Amino acid sequence: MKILITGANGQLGREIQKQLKGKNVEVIPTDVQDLDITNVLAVNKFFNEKKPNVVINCAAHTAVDKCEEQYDLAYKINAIGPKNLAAAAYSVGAEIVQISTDYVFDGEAKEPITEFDEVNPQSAYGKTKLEGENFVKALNPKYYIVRTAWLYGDGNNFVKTMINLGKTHDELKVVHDQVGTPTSTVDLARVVLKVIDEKNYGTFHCTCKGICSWYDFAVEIFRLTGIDVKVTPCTTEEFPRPAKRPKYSVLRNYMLELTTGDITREWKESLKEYIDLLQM
Amino acid sequence: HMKILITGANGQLGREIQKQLKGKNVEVIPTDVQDLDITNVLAVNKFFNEKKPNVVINCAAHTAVDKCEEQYDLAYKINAIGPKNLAAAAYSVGAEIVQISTDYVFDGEAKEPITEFDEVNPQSAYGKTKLEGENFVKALNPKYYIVRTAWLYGDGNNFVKTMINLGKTHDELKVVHDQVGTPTSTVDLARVVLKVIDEKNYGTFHCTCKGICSWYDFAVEIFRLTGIDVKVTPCTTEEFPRPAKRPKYSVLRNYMLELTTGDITREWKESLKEYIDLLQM
Amino acid sequence: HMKILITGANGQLGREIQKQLKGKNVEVIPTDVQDLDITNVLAVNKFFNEKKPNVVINCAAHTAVDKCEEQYDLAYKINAIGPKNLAAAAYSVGAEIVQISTDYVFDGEAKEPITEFDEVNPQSAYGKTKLEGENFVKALNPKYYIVRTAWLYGDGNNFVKTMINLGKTHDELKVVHDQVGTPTSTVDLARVVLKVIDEKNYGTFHCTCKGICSWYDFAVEIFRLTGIDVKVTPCTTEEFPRPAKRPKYSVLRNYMLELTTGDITREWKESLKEYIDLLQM
Ligand SMILES: NC(=O)C1=CN([C@@H]2O[C@H](COP(=O)(O)OP(=O)(O)OC[C@H]3O[C@@H](n4cnc5c(N)ncnc54)[C@H](O)[C@@H]3O)[C@@H](O)[C@H]2O)C=CC1
Ligand SMILES: NC(=O)C1=CN([C@@H]2O[C@H](COP(=O)(O)OP(=O)(O)OC[C@H]3O[C@@H](n4cnc5c(N)ncnc54)[C@H](O)[C@@H]3O)[C@@H](O)[C@H]2O)C=CC1
Ligand SMILES: NC(=O)C1=CN([C@@H]2O[C@H](COP(=O)(O)OP(=O)(O)OC[C@H]3O[C@@H](n4cnc5c(N)ncnc54)[C@H](O)[C@@H]3O)[C@@H](O)[C@H]2O)C=CC1
Repeated sequence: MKILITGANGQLGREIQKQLKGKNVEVIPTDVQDLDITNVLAVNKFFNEKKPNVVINCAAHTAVDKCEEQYDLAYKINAIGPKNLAAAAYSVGAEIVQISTDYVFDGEAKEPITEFDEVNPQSAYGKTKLEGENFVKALNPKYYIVRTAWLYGDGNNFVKTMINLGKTHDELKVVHDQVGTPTSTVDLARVVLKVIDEKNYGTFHCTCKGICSWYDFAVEIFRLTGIDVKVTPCTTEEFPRPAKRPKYSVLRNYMLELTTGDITREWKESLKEYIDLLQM
Repeated sequence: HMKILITGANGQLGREIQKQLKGKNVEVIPTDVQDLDITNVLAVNKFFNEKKPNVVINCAAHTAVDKCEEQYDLAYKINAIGPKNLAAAAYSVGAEIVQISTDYVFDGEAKEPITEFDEVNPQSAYGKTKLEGENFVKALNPKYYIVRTAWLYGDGNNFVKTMINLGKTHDELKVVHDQVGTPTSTVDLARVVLKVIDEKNYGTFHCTCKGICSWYDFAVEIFRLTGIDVKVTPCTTEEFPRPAKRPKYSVLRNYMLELTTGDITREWKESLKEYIDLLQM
Repeated sequence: HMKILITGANGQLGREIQKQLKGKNVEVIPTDVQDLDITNVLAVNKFFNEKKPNVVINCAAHTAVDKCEEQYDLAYKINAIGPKNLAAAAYSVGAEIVQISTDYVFDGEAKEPITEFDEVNPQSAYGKTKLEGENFVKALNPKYYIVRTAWLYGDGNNFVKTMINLGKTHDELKVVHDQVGTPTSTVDLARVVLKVIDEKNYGTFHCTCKGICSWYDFAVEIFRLTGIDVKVTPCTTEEFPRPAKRPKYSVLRNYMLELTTGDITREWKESLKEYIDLLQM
C-alpha cells in the first residue's frame, strides 16, 4: 500500500509518518517544494507516475486572520488543492483523506455538533476549507473528510505558545468565552488510519473527548508544566482579531460513535502525554 | 448472470421484489439482519467483496416513525449508516445501488403534488435519518437510484391489515381526514424499481400510486372493498397526538418517471383492489 | 485517438468547438436532436455503449427563456434530464462530461462579480432547470466540468444580429440599461472549454469575457462598430415586461480560471470587434 501525504512536514503529517513507521506501507511524504497541490498539471503528473493507493492531505493555509486578507491564496491552498488531489486520486483509483475544520460552523451552537448539522462558515478560513470538502466529495467517491480543532503536536501551537509566554510573563489573559476541545495529533492520526483501514468512508468529526475554554486549556497546561503564571479569564471583545472565531465549536465524534467507535481520549489525558513528550 | 443483493428482504417490498424476480434470469441473494447487518461496516465490506453483487436493493429500514424519535441513534445507524455502508461497498465492486426512501423528507406544508426537484425539510427523526441516507448513497456511488415512496402496503404489517382487524372488532372508527397522500402497493413500487434498473435510468424518483386521498378515504375504500360494516368518522390530527410530526400533505408527483420512461404505477384504488383480492384468497 | 461527442452541435457553441477542433488530432462526433435525442435514456445509453467517446460536450439546451416558463416539462427534459442521461452514460464508458450552464442560476441581486463559490438561487424556469442539470451531472459522473456562460453570441441567432437588423430598419431603439453582465463570444468560451479538458481541470467554472456593461452599452458598441446610424435610448426593465424574471446584475467573475490555469478570455469589446469583422466579410 502506497500512501501519499501532502503537507507532510506539518503537525499532523509528521504524526502520521510516525504512526506508519514499521507498518507494511510505502509512505511518500511531500510538502510544497516536492508537490505544490495548487498546480493541477503538477499534481496530475505526480499521481499518474507514482500511482498512490491513498492520498492524505494535511496541507492547508491555517493562518486564520491572514486568510481574510489572502482570500485568493486561501482558496488556492484550502479548496483548489483538495480539488486537484481528489480528481488526480480518482484517475488512478486512489482514496482521499481530506483534513478539515470546526470553522465550517458558525459558532452559534449550544451543544456538541455532529456531522449532520448544517455548516455556515463566518470566516475566509472556514469558507475556503468548506469549499475544499465540497470538491473532494464531488470528485472522488472514495473520500474521508475528517474535521478537527484546536490541534497540537509537532509544530507551532497553543501549547508551545502558552509555555513560551508563561515563562516570560507573570500573568496572562486568555479567552474564557470560546469553547471546544484541545486535540492531539496522536488521536487524530489514529482515527485517520483507522477509517482508512476499515474503508469507513464519509465525513467524521475527530476531536478529543470533553469540553473546555482556551482559558481552561491554558490553566491545565501550566498545572502540568508547573509554570507559575496567573491566568485571568477574559472575553473575545477585549482582544479583537480580523477573523470571526466561533463562540462554541465543540464537535461530537458522532460518526465514530455510530460506526466503529470513538477511540479518541479525554483531552487532559492526551495533553498530559504531549507535555511529557515535550519535557524530554 | 446478474447478481442482485436484497437487504431487508423479508419486509413488504423485499418480498415483492423476490416474487417479481422469480423465473427471471438473475441470481437473487435475499438477506435480512440475521444474514447481513447493514450497520456493520466491516461485515458489509466483506460480504460485498466475497459475493460481488451487480446491484444492491436496500429495503431495510427502521420504519417505526414514533419510535425513531426516542431511538435517534438507532434510526441513524439503520436509516443512514446502513445506506452509506451499502453504497461504498457497492462502489468498491462496481455495483449499482437502489435506496428506497420516503415522503417524510418533506415538511408536509406543500399544497400541490411534490416533485423530486422540490426542497426537502424533514421535521421528524425518521425523515431526517432517511434523508441523510439518501445523501450518503449519492455521495458514495455514482450508479445510484433513490426511490421515494409512501403509505406502503404489501406482504407485512400495514394500514390495510390494521383497518381490517380493527373494523372486524369495532362498530365505528375515527380516521384522520386532514392528512393526504396516496396509498401505494409494493407491486407498483417493485415494478418501478426493476424498470429503472433495467434502463439504467439513474437518479431520484418518486414512486407512489396515481391519485390522492386522505387516510379516512383510504379506510372507507378498504371497508367498501371488503364488505366490512363499520362506520368511519373523519377526524383531525390534533384529536389523537403522536411523538412524530406527520405531514399534512405528502402527495408525491412521479415527475421523473413522467419526464423519462413513463409513470407505470396504477391508480391507487386499482392497486388496492388487487391487493384486497389477494388477501381474501 | 481522442473521441469527442458534441451534443447540440449545430448551435452557436457547438459550431465554434467543431471549428476550433478542425485539424487537431481528435475524432469529433457532432450530433443534434435528429442524430441523438439526449432526453431519451435508452437511445443515449446505446449510443455511448456503441461509440465509446472519451468526452461528451453538451451544448444542447432549451434557451428560449420566456418559453421555458410555459414549457416547464420540456425545459426539465432538455435542460436537466438530458445532462443526467449524458453524465451517467458517459460514466458507464469512462468518459468525461462538459456541461454548459448559465448565469441564470443566480438571482440577480448581487452587487459585485459573482464567483463559482457564491450561492445559487434561480428565479426562472430556465435557471431552475439548468441548475438541476448541473446537480445531476456532478452526482452521476466524477469527471465533470460545468462551464457557466452568459450573453452569448456566435454562429446563430443572438443579440448582435438582432440589434443589427433592428438598427437597419429603425431610426431609434430602446435598450435596457438596468441589467448588467458581460457579452461573451463563443470563440472565447470554446477556447476555455477545450483548455480545461486538456488540463483535466475538473470542476465548475464561470466563463464570460472580461469586463462589464449593460445591454444598452452592448447595443451602443455594436452600432459604433458597424457604423449603423440609430439613436439608442437607455430604458428600464419595467418598461418592457417579459414572462421570465431576468437578473439585474449577472456579471460572473471567472474566478476558478484566475485561481488555476488562467483567465484566457478577452475584454468584451475586443471579442465583439473580431465577431463584427467576421460578420462583415
Ligand atoms: N491547526 C489547527 O488548530 C487546526 C488544523 N486543522 C486542519 O488540520 C490539518 C493539519 O493542520 P496542521 O498539521 O496544524 O497544519 P500545519 O500548519 O502544521 O502544516 C500544514 C502544511 O501544509 C503545507 N502547505 C502549504 N501550502 C502547500 C501547497 N501549496 N502544497 C503542499 N503543501 C502545502 C505547509 O507548508 C505545512 O507544512 C490542516 O488540513 C488544517 O486545516 C483544522 C482545524 C484546526
Ligand atoms: N411502510 C411505509 O408506509 C413506508 C416505507 N418506506 C420505505 O420503504 C422501504 C421498504 O419498506 P417495507 O418493505 O415496508 O419495510 P419493512 O419494515 O416491512 O421491512 C424492513 C426490513 O428492514 C429490516 N432491517 C432492520 N434492520 C436491519 C439491518 N440492520 N440489516 C438488514 N435488514 C434490517 C427488517 O428486519 C425488515 O425485514 C423502507 O426503506 C422504508 O423506509 C417509506 C415510507 C413509508
Ligand atoms: N444563449 C445565451 O446567451 C447563453 C447560453 N447558455 C448556455 O450555453 C449553451 C450553448 O448555447 P447556444 O450555443 O447559444 O445554443 P443554441 O440555441 O444556439 O443551440 C442549442 C442546441 O440545442 C439543440 N437541442 C435541443 N434539444 C436537443 C435534444 N433533445 N438533443 C440534442 N440536441 C438538442 C438545438 O437543436 C440546438 O442545436 C447552452 O447550454 C445554454 O444553456 C447559457 C447562458 C446564456
